[PDB]
Amino acid sequence: TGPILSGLDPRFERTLYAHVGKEGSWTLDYYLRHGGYETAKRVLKEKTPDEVIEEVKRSGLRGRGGAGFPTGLKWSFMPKDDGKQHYLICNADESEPGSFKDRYILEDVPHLLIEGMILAGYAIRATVGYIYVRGEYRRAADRLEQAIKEARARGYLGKNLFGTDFSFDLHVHRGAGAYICGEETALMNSLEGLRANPRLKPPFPAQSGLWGKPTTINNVETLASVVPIMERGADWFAQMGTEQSKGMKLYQISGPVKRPGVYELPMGTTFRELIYEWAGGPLEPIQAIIPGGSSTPPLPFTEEVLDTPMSYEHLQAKGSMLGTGGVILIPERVSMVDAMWNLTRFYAHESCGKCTPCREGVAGFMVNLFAKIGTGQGEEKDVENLEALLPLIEGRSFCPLADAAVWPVKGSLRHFKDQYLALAREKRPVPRPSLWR
Amino acid sequence: ASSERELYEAWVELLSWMREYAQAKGVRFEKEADFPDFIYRMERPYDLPTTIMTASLSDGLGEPFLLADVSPRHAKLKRIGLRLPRAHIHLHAHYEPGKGLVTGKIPLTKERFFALADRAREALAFA
Amino acid sequence: MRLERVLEEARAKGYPIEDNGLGNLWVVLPRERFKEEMAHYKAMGFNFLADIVGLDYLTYPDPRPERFAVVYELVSLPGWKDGDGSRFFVRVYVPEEDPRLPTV
Amino acid sequence: LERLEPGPVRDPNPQITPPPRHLLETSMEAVIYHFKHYTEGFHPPKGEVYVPTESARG
Amino acid sequence: MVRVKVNDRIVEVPPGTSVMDAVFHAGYDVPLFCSEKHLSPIGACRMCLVRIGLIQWQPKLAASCVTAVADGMVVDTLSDVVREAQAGMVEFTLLNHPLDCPTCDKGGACELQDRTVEYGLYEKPLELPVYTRFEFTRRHVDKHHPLSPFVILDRERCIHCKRCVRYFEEVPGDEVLDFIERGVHTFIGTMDFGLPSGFSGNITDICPVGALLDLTARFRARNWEMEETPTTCALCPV
Amino acid sequence: FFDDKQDFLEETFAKYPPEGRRAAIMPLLRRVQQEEGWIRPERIEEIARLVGTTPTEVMGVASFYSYYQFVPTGKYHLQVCATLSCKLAGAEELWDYLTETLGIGPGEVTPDGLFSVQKVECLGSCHTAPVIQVNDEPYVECVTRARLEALLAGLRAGKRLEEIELPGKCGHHVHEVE
Ligand code: SF4
Ligand code: SF4
Ligand code: FES
Ligand code: FES
Repeated sequence: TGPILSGLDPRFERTLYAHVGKEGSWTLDYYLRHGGYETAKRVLKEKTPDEVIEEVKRSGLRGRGGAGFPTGLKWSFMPKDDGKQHYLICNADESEPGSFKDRYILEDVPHLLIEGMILAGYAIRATVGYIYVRGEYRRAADRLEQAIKEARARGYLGKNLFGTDFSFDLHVHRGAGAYICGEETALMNSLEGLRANPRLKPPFPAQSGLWGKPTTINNVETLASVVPIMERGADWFAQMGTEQSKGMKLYQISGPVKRPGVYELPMGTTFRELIYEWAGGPLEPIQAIIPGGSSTPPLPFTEEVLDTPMSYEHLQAKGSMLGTGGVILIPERVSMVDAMWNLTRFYAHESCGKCTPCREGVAGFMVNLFAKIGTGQGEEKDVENLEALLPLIEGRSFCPLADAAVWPVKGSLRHFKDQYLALAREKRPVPRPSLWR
Repeated sequence: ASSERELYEAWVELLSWMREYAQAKGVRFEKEADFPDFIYRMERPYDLPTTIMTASLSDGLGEPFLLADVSPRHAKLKRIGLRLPRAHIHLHAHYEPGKGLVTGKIPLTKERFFALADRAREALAFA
Repeated sequence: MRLERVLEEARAKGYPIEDNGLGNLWVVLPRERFKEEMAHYKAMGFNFLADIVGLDYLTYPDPRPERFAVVYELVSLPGWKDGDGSRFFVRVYVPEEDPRLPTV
Repeated sequence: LERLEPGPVRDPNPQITPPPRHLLETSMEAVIYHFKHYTEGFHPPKGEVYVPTESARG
Repeated sequence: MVRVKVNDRIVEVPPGTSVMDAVFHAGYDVPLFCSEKHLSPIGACRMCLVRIGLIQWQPKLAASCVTAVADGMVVDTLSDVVREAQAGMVEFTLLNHPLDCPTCDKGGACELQDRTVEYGLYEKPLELPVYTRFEFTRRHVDKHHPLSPFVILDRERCIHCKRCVRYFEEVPGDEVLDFIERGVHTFIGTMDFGLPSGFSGNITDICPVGALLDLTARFRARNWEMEETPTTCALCPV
Repeated sequence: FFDDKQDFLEETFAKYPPEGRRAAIMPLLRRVQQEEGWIRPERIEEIARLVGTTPTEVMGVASFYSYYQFVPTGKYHLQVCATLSCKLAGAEELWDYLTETLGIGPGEVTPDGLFSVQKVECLGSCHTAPVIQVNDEPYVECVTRARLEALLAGLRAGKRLEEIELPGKCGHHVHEVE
């Protein structure tokens, strides 16, 4: 209605679902028949990279993939003019429960991304870009590979793109999975061909990346958002979402809700609105909801919580932080314990190990604690132990995942503690509802 | 509880098999470890049916293709584990009462173990 | 306490005053002034000269002023008709070059 | 004899005390400290010390 | 030079330098396991985590060693919180460290051992000790693997000393090892099967555990017992 | 081997800097993976030789990933999502069922050799849970015992996955469960 609003808006419009689920959108020409390239042609010829930076810098565009670092500032870490090209690396892997948003974008609207990346590319003066896709999404890798041949055919790639000696080229790079392959330094090993080990970080990829050449890595969503920006202006961007969290975001949900999936909604819409109105209400008694990503602190199912805006900065004010928009709704049909159990059985698999504290500590110890307790072999002592173990991990890690991995269980011991203390002290196995839905 | 005993008895069993296969194929066996709690046992009751905590089958290069370890006496989470080098295959033997010794939940048999072994032996065949 | 009239004096004469948190105390003197100082103490009612420990600080993992150092332990026997239990050490760093010192 | 009853017989700070040997069986940290104690033996801090006592001989 | 104060003492020490070194110059100390003389650090041991004021205090304890220095800096090492944490990390390290001390021939040279006892000890004056919170069975993995005509390898010794793998890169620039599986499943190995590098044996010394030992003197003597006779080589003209 | 298919290298080498070569290892592996269903030692050594690196290096690297393989693995590699969302969706029960269906434990290959198993981490298809993928060929969404066995029996009968289709249905990008 009015501006800088979210929730339900007559003037909200989807764009990243304006044509997703609509087929043949892997035809360039179909894509064409809903803009693009035009916008690049103009931009190259209109405004400097710096100027479109400033545009986004007014847009306030934040990071994605659980990031929220304003991308303007993120360009402020870039050099420009150093005789060395730069690289645009798409963090096109995400994998974590509740997390799946980028997926369909890759599958259904390749030529979009590519335009966004051409735009972005030019912006960070990178004449080649790698899209590093998880190699588990096959369709997406196919559809992308096809698109790059398309664009290359029509001379939208090459070394001249509109006779403009912006030279821009892409390659797709199919993964072999693991969260950590996302890590900004780790990825650089992976790609450059070397098993991940997160590197030194006072060197940022930003100031020197791949073989010295400074790279910028962005999430798909982020990249997609460049096109709307260039199309419709930063004021128009600011017009959507809160001051705090501007634009729309690809919020997602999972768990027992009538329609789970990705809902591209303005930012500052409440949980309540999303969960009931859009997702289609719950189906089953919810214990808690793990809002965003899954690394986010899960917060119990409560009204006052639901009415909080789903945002970067108000889950903040509930002492949490925003993930990838990947909510999980958790029933009390299962035990919360069993959730965190399973969660740390994920993390433990996926340990970098580079976080040593977390190699031996978590992926050795922490996990085993759970296991003992919920067979019904626990004692209060152990939970106390476990509790006390947490700050020893918490501060410090070589990748901030561990510290993120504590946060859910941390929260669950802040709130739901009781449940743990019960089942443990009573040497009681966790219940098992039949999960045939 | 006394689960322990049948497990131990199973651990011997399994070990026996490991030797059998070893001789059978002529493939190299080496005992790896003995119990701490045997070393530092020194008048406190010992009654374990063997002395052997860890043992392995090696290719014939001193490199194992199969490791086989029991949990110690009072070391909680009593299970027996296997793991195939360079495979990321980690097997957790439980005991289940009213059944026998189970691999996840599927009862172990010697043949199961042999199959695991042959695929190991032949596949990984590091030497 | 007998000690105290020595202590204010020591302080007055600026002598450094070592103290272990185990409540043991040394008084760092020069060689010259020792004898007389120590004379005054016995006069002040110091009963009992218990010890003389000769110290070799040939090799030490901290610096010391001298290599040879003597230490007297003087005591006031309170179980005697005089005394207060006033027990304390006097340390006196000693030139290696001259291994001299007036007796007590 | 009147003032005599059960109790631990040495200081239970295992940093400064050698540990019980009925526990080597158990923890590594035990083993480490044990080993260490009887090899190297601790470092007391720097200091001089004296205590006067009454022996039989004075 | 850079104006440093580590706790109670100040030092000049020119810039670009590690906090760590100034710490040791200052006569203050920390447990240390990853980084080493003549070698570029990594953060891996995470033992050199301190807090620093410059005057505020970092929210995350940076590996001092890895960080550069700053003028007017305060370094806090006698922190109660440090000591606690040290112990912590120690415990974590010890989780799978297999009990083998008497036959450990890293032994007197088990610097790891010495750090443990230095910096460790439970947080509690005690009236009853604690030793652990761990109690589950340890990992059991690889041992008695001759790695070379000179060097025996028993794998579960390694702390994930990354030193040797690192060495191979840094020093000869000839590599032959690698970490294998990920996470806790990991472990270092070769696939050379006998390392044809002309420099190799230094890794024995580098190994901050007893994983790589000189088989020829395995079970032959004990660390302390040896007379370590500084003397001169002549076997090459170096 | 790919000394007949060196072209694939040329294709991939163009993507990299002259000295950026090690990246290609990943594609090479995945190529081998497809064609032989796992990786024999020699191949890895061969890749190593090609890229000029040490085998050991390449091994660790290989070993850094779920995807790659090194043993006889049954033809239809059922890569069962086991993680949270799916677990909540009865992937738990599914995994029980599967394992008992084939009988054979994990790390085993069916004696027939048409079925390799592995639990697996999130497939980011949580909305369409519980989902499993058979090889990297598109996601077998929201399977139930019926859907599962129908697929199984088809595979069991030597068919391909896009020849036997699933009863019930699922939503698209947004899913609906009933
Ligand atoms: S490596 Fe060190 S702590 Fe371990 S058994 Fe050897 S000497 Fe003991
Ligand atoms: S073998 Fe030794 S030096 Fe090498 S990583 Fe392991 S602990 Fe460090
Ligand atoms: S010496 Fe290990 S983190 Fe610095
Ligand atoms: S938890 Fe299974 S696809 Fe996400």
